[PDB]
Amino acid sequence: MKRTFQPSVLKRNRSHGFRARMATKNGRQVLARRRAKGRARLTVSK
Amino acid sequence: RPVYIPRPRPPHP
Amino acid sequence: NNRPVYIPRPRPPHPRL
Amino acid sequence: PVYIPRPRPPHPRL
Amino acid sequence: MIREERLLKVLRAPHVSEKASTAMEKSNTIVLKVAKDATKAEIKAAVQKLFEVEVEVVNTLVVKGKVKRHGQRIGRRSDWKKAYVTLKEGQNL
Amino acid sequence: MKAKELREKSVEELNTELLNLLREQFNLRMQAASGQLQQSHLLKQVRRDVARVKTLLNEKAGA
RNA sequence: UAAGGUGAUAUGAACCGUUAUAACCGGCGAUUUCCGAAUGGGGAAACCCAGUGUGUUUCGACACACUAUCAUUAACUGAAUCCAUAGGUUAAUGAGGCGAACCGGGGGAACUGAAACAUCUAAGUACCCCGAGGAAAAGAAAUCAACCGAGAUUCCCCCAGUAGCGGCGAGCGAACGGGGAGCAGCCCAGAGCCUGAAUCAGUGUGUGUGUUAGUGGAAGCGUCUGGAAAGGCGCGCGAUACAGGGUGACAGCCCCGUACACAAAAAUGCACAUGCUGUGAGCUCGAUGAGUAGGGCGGGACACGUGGUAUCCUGUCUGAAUA
RNA sequence: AGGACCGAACCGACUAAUGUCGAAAAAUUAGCGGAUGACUUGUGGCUGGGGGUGAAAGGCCAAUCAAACCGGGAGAUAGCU
RNA sequence: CGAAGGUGUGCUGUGAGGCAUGCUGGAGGUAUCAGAAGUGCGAAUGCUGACAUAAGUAACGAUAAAGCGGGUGAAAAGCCCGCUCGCCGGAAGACCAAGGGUUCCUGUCCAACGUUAAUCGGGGCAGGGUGAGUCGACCCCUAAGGCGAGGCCGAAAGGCGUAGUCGAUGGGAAACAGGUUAAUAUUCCUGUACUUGGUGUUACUGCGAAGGGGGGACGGAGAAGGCUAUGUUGGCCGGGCGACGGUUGUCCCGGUUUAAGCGUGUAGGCUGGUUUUCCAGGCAAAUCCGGAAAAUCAAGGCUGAGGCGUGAUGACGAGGCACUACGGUGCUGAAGCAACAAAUGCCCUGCUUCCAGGAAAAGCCUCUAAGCAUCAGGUAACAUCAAAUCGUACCCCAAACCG
Repeated sequence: MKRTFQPSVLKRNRSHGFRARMATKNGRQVLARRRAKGRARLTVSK
Repeated sequence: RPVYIPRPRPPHP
Repeated sequence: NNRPVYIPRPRPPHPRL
Repeated sequence: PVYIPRPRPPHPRL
Repeated sequence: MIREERLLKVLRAPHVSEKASTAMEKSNTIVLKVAKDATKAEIKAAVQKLFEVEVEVVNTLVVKGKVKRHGQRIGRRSDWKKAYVTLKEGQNL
Repeated sequence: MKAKELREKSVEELNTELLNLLREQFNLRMQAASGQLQQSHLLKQVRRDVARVKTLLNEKAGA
């Protein structure tokens, strides 16, 4: 039974990585929101 | 804590 | 203590019409 | 020489 | 020019262990700790000057710090770099 | 040990820094690692001395 | 300031200092790795790879600095055609990003209410976007009023759930006028006479005050109970200090404080006086904002849903008079 | 030569039994279909919610689909329990 | 010489309550009269925690299977050693990539974790362990695609896209054998090699691009030939002749292995070479490519597995001998050939056929423009230097990845 999550570091970084968020303004707002909440992990860091 | 160096080490087949 | 997650349909699909 | 704090009552047999 | 002071900081400490001892007595090589960057050229120059010995080749590797479970908390040790330095037929230390 | 070396010329300041880094900083570090050093307070004292000399060099050279 | 200290979990080891550079606190400085607007190029953020210019142990190889984009300005170059322009290079100035609310503008719901629902309501609300400030916006009548008069804007209490609007349903809802807070008026569309002539902005000096370390700061003892008294009992003293906190049970008089009186080498905000820089006083004459006002068509805003609908704004087509 | 034939790997799931607080939020055992092709598979891309994609079932779009998920309008409304 | 709270007892009021007190408790409580409420819980398939019930019941996760002796230990069916038995053997073995992130090795401990015990462990604690010019990443080049200076478009945000710049799942230089650690090795050691650049010396020489040309450079299916990996047998070498009959014999057991590189050039495949002259073609030029003419020979050139020599009178090697912290260490070491069979692997990105007609760019070779030709630069030989940085443990059809 193949499950939904099939890990891949390259796909994870290129999809939800820090640079991916900064590319668009919506991603920048995502980072801004999580800085405000004080989350330790801003994004998925390798 | 977080390790950030998953470099490839392919031993010759 | 903690609510379950799967929450399958416990009722059996057999309508008595 | 490392200080050892008091562990939980089910601590390892140290 | 800060080469002299740079060479005085690349070397951190010698490494003591069973592998270190057997390597010294057999291969005439010293294993020691270096800075995180510590390029092979810098290590070679530092050993030549500070220890006043002749060296043949240097091999370096990076050791990842272990994850330790101290008290109620989880911690990690710092990564460090150790270098194997192969001395020539003339050895001092 | 702060104003004693304030009036020396830049040439001596570089010289004293080199011997501070050379001896009592590298040698002490090797001694401590090998376990032959019992007076560990020298390490911090030497490190602060190196900082003092560097502070003088910056306020001497250039600005 | 100082006889104590080397931050905490957290003891230890090795040491510093005790009359002054131990430590601690404050001002001003120095250092300030890498990522991030990231800005030399790239990139899977904390990584990879460079060019040019300055100085150096074995050529080896090193150290530092610069090198993003956009807007404006200046210089030098520069096409299709002579000139020219576009374009290119160089140097300087400014911006970039982040931040809880408040402010102005550009867009803009639905649920819901109407006991259904479409006009309407919810509501110019939520939300998205842009820009700036410590506040912003608005602001010196082509305004009201009533033929008696008031004179910028803004905010609060009345007027008033009033007049009106409205499938005249649900609902929406003023103004005039009055009482308060605070008050300040100017400049260009232009010439002449007189030209620092007041008021402003930027840089020095001096006074006062405040912030950033701090200093002194009064006065209680004996017995009883008790593990221990600050409690009970008896007799005292301070108070411009019984505000608080701590101390082996409840302390004005044990400690830190408190009222009160003082303190600043250095950096700073505020109110004044005195210098410099730059625009700029006062009088006479003239001028006095045109694709605009207004109008047709379609919408929006004013409580006011096109109704008998004034007034304002605008997409489209037209279009005056000028005292 | 062949969307040719038989048949393993590989892909799929026609029948039966077991299992339904299971070993497993669809599996196991015994049979079964395709198996040089309109095949299958690794890695990396593109299409985003009244939209995508669909040899078309209202199928699939992170175990959720006749309109995904998260936050907000929002304490929607509820003549009902 | 004992507050609140807790827990009993005795009185008291038509009631919600009140009063006194025993024991625990250990420092707060509050009359009366007024004031304000997060002011009273048994239910909402209410929310949170704790604890019952079923119940010491079902179950203990593939019906591949265990038995015994010894050791350690407080304790042994599960751990270690030994002898048997059974299971997988296109795997349930050995390798990786992805993904995990110290699970690897040693010492020590058994609380929790392990569906039981546990001395054991992927558990706890401590220490140790990952060595590269040649592997890979990095790096040079590019596909789908992403971003995108100017630019076009759009109420704002922003959309698209040129030059460019990113993007491996692809192309691009180079190492093999043996030995060694408790744990790393194509990385360490021994032996024998190879590749790309800088500098210097010597002898020649025109060098010179984002520009031109070549090359890189490519489909499906099918068949034969030559091979090798590998296997079997014979020979050779060493050992054995044997607890139940026979077995010195055409009998039994084990071994009979050796790389990259360098030299030679084969089976096979492809193509006709050489010289001269000319041409508005290759966005400019060209000695290069393309095209047109002639003379000449009939061969040349390119590619190419395997084999054969050297590598190597080296290494490895059954077995034997000497000590064992009795796990293992050291020393020594014979033969090391031939025949047959044979691949899905190599020659072969080949050849023969078929329609669906089967990437790009760089590295490399080659020709020139601008520019310089006493230079610089290029070619050939020798010497020297450099090849950085990062991954290297372990699992990887699984107890370590996704469930």
